[PDB]
Amino acid sequence: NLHTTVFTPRDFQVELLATAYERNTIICLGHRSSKEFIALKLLQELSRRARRHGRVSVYLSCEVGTSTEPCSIYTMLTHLTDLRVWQEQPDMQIPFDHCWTDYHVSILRPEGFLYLLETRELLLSRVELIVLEDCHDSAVYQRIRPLFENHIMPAPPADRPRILGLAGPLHSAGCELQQLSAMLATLEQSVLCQIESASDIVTVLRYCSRPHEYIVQCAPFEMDELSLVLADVLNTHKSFLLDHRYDDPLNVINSLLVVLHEMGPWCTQRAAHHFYQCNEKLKVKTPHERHYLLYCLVSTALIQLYSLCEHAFHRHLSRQTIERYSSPKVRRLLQTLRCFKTLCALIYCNQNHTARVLFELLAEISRRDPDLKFLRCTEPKEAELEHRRQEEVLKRFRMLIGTSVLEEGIDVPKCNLVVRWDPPTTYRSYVQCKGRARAAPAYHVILVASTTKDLVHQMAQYREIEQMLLSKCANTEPPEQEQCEAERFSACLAAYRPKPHLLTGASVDLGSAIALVNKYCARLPSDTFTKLTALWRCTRNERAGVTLFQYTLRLPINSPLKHDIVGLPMPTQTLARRLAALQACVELHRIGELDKEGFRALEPDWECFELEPEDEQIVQLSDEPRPGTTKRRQYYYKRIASEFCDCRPVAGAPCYLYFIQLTLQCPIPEEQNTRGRKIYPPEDAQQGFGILTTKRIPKLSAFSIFTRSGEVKVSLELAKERVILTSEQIVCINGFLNYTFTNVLRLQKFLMLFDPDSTENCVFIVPTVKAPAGGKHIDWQFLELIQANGNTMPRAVPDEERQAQPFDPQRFQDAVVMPWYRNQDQPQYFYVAEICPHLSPLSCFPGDNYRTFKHYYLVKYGLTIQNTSQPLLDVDHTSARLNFLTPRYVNRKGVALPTSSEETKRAKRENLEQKQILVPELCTVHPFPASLWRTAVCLPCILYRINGLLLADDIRKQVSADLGLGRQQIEDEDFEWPMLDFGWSLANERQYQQTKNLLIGFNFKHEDQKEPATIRYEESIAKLKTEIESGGMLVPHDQQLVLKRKVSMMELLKQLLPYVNEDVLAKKLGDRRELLLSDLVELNADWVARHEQETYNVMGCGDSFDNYNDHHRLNLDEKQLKLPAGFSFDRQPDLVGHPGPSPSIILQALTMSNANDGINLERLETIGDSFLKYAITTYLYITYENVHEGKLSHLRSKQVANLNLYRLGRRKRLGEYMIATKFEPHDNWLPPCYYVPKELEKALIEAKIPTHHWKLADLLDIKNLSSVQICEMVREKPYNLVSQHSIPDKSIADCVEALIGAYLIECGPRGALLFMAWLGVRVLPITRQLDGGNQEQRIPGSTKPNAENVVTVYGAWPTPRSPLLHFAPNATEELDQLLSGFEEFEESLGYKFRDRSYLLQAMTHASYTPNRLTDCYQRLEFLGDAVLDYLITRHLYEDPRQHSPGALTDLRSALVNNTIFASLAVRHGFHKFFRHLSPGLNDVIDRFVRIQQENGHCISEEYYLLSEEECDDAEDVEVPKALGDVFESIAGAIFLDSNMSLDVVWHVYSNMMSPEIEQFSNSVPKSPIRELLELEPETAKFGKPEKLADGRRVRVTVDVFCKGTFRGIGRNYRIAKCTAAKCALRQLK
Amino acid sequence: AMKTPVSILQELLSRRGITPGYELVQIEGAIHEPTFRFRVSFKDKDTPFTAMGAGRSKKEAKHAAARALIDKLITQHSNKVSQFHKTLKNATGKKLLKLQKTCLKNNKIDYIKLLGEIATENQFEVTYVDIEEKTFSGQFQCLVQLSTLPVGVCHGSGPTAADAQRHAAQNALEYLKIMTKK
RNA sequence: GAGGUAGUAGGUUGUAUAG
RNA sequence: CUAUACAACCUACUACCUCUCU
Ligand SMILES: *O[C@H]1[C@@H](O)[C@H](n2ccc(=O)[nH]c2=O)O[C@@H]1COP(=O)(O)O
Repeated sequence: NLHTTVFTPRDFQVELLATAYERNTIICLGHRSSKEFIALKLLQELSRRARRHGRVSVYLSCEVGTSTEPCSIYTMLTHLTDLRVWQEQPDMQIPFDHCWTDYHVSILRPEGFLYLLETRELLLSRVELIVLEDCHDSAVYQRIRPLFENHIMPAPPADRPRILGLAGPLHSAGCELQQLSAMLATLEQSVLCQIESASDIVTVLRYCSRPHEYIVQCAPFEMDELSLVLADVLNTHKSFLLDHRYDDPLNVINSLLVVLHEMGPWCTQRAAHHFYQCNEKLKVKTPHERHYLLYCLVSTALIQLYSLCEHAFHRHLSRQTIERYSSPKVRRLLQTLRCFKTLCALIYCNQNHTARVLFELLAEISRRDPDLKFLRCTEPKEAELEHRRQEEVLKRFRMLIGTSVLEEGIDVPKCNLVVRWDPPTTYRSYVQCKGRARAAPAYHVILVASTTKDLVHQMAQYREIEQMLLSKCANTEPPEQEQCEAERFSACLAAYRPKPHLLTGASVDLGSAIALVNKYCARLPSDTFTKLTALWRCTRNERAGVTLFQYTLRLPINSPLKHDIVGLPMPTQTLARRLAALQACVELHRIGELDKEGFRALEPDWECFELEPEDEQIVQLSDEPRPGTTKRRQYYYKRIASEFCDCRPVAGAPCYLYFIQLTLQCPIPEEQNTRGRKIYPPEDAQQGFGILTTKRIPKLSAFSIFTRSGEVKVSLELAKERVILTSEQIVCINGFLNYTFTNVLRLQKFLMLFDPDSTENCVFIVPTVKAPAGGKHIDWQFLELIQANGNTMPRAVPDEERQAQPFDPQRFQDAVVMPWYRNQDQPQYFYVAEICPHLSPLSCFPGDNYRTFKHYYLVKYGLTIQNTSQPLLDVDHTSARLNFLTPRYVNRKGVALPTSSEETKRAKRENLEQKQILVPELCTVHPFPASLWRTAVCLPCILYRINGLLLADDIRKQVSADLGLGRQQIEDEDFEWPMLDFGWSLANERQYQQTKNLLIGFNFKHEDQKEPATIRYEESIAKLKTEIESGGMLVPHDQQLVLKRKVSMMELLKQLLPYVNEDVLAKKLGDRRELLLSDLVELNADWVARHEQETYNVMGCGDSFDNYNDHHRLNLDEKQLKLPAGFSFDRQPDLVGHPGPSPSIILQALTMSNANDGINLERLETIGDSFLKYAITTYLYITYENVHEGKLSHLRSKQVANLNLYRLGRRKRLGEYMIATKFEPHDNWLPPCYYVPKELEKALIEAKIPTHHWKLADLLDIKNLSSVQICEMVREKPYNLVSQHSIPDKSIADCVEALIGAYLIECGPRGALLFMAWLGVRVLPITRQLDGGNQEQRIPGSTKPNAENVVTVYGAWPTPRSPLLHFAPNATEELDQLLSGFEEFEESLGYKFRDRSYLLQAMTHASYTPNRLTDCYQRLEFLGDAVLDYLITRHLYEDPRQHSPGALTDLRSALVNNTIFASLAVRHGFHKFFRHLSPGLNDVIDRFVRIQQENGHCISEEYYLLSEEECDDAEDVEVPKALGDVFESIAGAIFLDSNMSLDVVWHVYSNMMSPEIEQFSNSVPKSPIRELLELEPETAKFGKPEKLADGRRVRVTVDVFCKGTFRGIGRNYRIAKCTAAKCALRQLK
Repeated sequence: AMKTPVSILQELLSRRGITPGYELVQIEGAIHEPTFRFRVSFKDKDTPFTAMGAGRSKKEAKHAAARALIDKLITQHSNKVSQFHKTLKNATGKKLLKLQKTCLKNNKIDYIKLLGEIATENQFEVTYVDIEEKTFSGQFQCLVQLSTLPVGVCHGSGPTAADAQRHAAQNALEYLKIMTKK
């Protein structure tokens, strides 16, 4: 909007507040709410003086002692201060425990306080302040007459307390102007004060540019022939209606005559428009028949007038047509707006409908006139339609035909024209209209639409009271002649440049210094309530008999410039102003502030962010799914572990042997045990399996798998005596591997070669046996058996063999009992469940089509069972799928799945229709025994989970190598990991009153017995009469309107600096033409050297707020710049000799939730992302100490965003270390000594399919051939799943975060910071030092020495410099005085501070300009945001309920909100010590705290602002965002004072957050809208709002069908909707 | 017959021996259509028939693989009041123009009889209401009501009741006069 | 063991809405 | 980033059909 403003328009209430702080004061302001805020803040400011002087403060008011409830101002001083404030009851009898010696502020009657001074129960010298409520009352003047005339005047001015009177405005005194001035002068001499006025009215009359007021009369009206007929018909109707008998038409009469006699016939029928529209309803709405006759005869009279005026210019015969009958009038106003052809023309009235019809008139004259085209012009539904229409009208005109509402509070851009069509009867409304024209030049129009001499006397009164207002007030405005001579002087002066070689740089001079200062003041971080301005003191001094002015400028508290820019003296005010602002601009550019994304970091790799080359062009190709998002997936290789590559046993090499030791720890439940089998412990297997490898496997955790026998723990154990293989032992073990993973498990599939001499995924698995003596070793005779029994086809034995052989049970006990008559090519392998002796081939068949089993096998197959006396076999199906990692009967939450029914257990336990019965001579015993088959089907999940643990140990190896985080190769035997377990347990009316005080009363006069016509009054009246009549202020009725729009350089130095000579600077300058700012400082230093004594005078209300920096000393410094046990958050274990995080947990963070496994990254991912934010915040704060928080948040959002975490993930290549699909042994798992080619998937998509033609065979090998041969054999005729798996980019970022969380959980926040350095985003300072003697030792953090032996050791967090801004002589003493009364804030919070600058920095708003000693809360808010974020995330991660992803993020996102923080702030009184000089913030916080104490300080986020049964509907409750920021900022301040310790912050905030933690944690209460949505998913709706007429408030209604419509109110839409849903829930409870 | 051809062909072969084995070969990883492709490996020892099938569903992929295996083998109201009165004015006829071309100052034309002729002419009636009380001036007044769509009252006053009704009909004649002229 | 219908439990990807 | 609804897909279960085994 570019408010290129004049000097600094400060907050006008605060301006009056500072004037009250200086001298005794009568405040000229009308609104009593603003006057309460000023009174409250002045009490707060003098509270410190009252305490350290042992004094008291008295507030005298009028309504006190009448009504039983306490007054409003008492409620504020007990709610929003820390002050001991006392209220006197109507006819108060003194209780014995009550005293004024121990009350801070005493609100008392004037009669009561008069009695106190009479009886010495309160002493006047002990009184610091006396405040008089509405002291312009005559009655209270008489009441304080004994008070002042007996006690205040006889007291010396040394002992006189400071006096404030909250009077009404001086255009509201209820006197004539003569007697007004007399009442004034008697009033200032009476109460020993002065009028301080400084309203918005005064602000525009002096601080804003002058609008020239032009006054155009309006002539009375006569009638032409048409209007003679109109007047004739109307007086006939009036003279009839006087005699019409009925033993509101006069309103239509009395308005229709005026619109006839003031505008003419066209507007007469366009008022007949409105009045016949009224009568068309009001003749039907009446019940009385004669009143109906009267209303309808008035309606027919309007029909007459409309018929005549329609028969007048559309029938008898159009700008000449409208100008003919209707009087011109508005021509001069139109020419006033035509000469301005940036114009923001505003027209003001007092009726809404007049504003609408004038908007329509300006609209139609915009479309009609070609020169005027540039003018851009219960049941709450119609209220919103009207509100939306009016704001649409306001947007169309402003980018304003206003009314009385657009007078105070509304902010608009600067204007050229303000219109008063309505003749102003009131000065207050007149100058609130006039207050907007500011564009310099800008104009004001008065339209008066003898008596002219009397209105001339009235504007003489208005100008004269304007002169009294400006004259008796605060610091003035310099006249425009000084700006004229500044415009003269600045014409030839050349601007300062930031770079002197660059001529075309930033041009800044005296003529644009103030604009740059004000734009910088506006661009600081601020919310709506904050108004950042700079405080400008001027000072008179005399040099060579010539008057000069020093101009101490002070920039806001948010800006990092914390000392006073002192200007150097110039002849007048305005040149001192421009020089002070230009010295401030150069002083800014010395520290580089001239003006988020503009800021960049101060350390290199932070601003580098090196993109990978093809990933870079992936970033600039925005059509692709973006990197760091879930929508882009990359296919990574599954890394076979380091210990499993190139470890193949070769002949001669001694080899490591590990027994895969299984141990059943939990037998299967009998509810799970459907078929009721014997439980087989896998440690009872005489034959197990073993792994032969030449590279030693490190120490690994024992993990659990879940087969039919139940939960079986898996571990690996080294054999002591090594194995050396011969060639034939290599051949038989290769045949064994091909047999076991081709035929016993059939894991071998197509495109799959057993290659024993591989380099990758090359290891041996051997059939081990328990030694009969003891121990385990390689079963050599079993290997001989597998050599003999290779891929031998099952043979159909003849009848003679079965006749020959009897049945041996031990051949068929504990063995795989495969039938030979069925399934010849792919035989079905069967366990032994039971051997039934009672059954036989002649035993009874269950089915009906066959009799006994011998007849069955004779019929269906043709085979004769030779021995019918043999016992039979109940058998089971063998394990089809071989994934056993997830337990078969548990959900992910640990909730058991439904087991089988008892009927379907027992009925199918003994029936022969189920189960499976076999004949032993009709079966072949497979060579593998059955317990060996159990561990043999256990194997593939063992191999996949060991490969997972070893990839996690490889990540731990890589960090401990590249950064010294633990032992490199953990090969010590006396060390074990934690077990891999999955977690699965198997006030408006007061504003109306102050409006009433403005409108109707405005009364009261003391005396008249003196001589008020002191001639000088009549002289000033006649002078203003002559100046208005002759000066063009009075435009007469015949006059139309007025829309009007050298010196030698050394002599210029004498004129401009009168304290130098003519020949001194002749030789001093020489070649130099103009003295630049440094030269001017040198010249003033030379003059203060040549004139060593300097004097200074306080001019204006350059305030006594600040002191010290600009005052107090007053000694020549005046011319230039002279670990809780119940779980911790900062749990820091040792880093020297610590093995680090277990590969169990690193594996947990590696494998996603997509893999369906019982271990997940997600909880560790949440704690990791939260620590990433926390540590980047704390280091970002301590690094860039002067930089405000917006740029630091932009740096952290450049840090933590998952594109950068994805870049660090691909740089460390974590895609090739994770698990992306559930382990399924037939499809996604390459067994030892095989390979899958990658390119045939391009040959698999169509291409090579007329028919087969190849059946492998022709492509014998692809890996051995080169890629040219690969592409050839592909072309002779979208990812691998066996060894590759697809992972999305955001999941890689999730793994980086979860890995940070894993390192956090085991090796502390310091380990997480070092691991954060490991990833690539820096968080710790590098100290790049030369070589530390013993390179083999790495102290934790120290990377590898380079080619020139340099370690780059990572150092700790520096301690940040405290923002106690020593630019004052006694900044510590001013800190101690300004921070008074914070001790009970500390006791209400808990933690005593060491450096109280952090306290004040936390509890200073950005507005509190009396504070020089710190900065605002926004830096500490930015810090305490992430400190509380991590504190909440880790206190909810450790919750033994074990929250899911969604549960943990819901619990935090409702535990971290500004409503929560504001509520917990207000409960412990964090509003009471929030030093703010912001008015709207004070009212918002005040009404919030009052209706929180109305809730009795219970933590309600929800039940203070609705009930439908409470009449709270006007002025609902306002939740302050600022006190939420105060709770965050005091969190940051506590964190910084603890030497950056989190356990102290949680030690404090347990007592402030733990009840709400347990309350929202224990029950899941859902979202309050969503809970009503879950109760009724098609019923509860939320309609559009409405805004009430109060000015801040919104009403939204919920409806529940057959349950009622529940009303709602909130300042925002969201709280109204939510609390409407909540009160619906309370009614449905 | 009409079921999954994997089951049909499994039973059809298992009547004549030999055990087929289906296998997953490629799960497709598309953005919103992650299809599956399976392959049947019938008798990889002797005469290997390995047939591929594409499909969004695993049942559909196995079905397509089985079919491939088989197939390779073989105001405005004051405005609105004004227009329909003009329609009543065209429905009136000639007496509107006689009303225009006469002077209403003279009482020799009988206002009540002329307005009754207008009522007879234009299919309406005229209502004359003389309320019984006396004014502060001690005279009489009447209202004439136009029995049409709108409410309709023209006023009149006089020293007697008959002169009051005559003046009311005179003002009604002024009314119907002053809409008439074009 | 295979094919099929329901529930029950875990999740992956979209579409829409609100903060 | 949080909440809700719908569609697909996957596998852990349970009860039951269509066959087979028995
Ligand atoms: O057919 C499968 C399953 O029904 C059957 N089985 C095995 C073992 C047991 O205790 N109960 C049982 O029903 O045998 C086959 C094995 O498959 P699963 O390993 O159970 O998936």
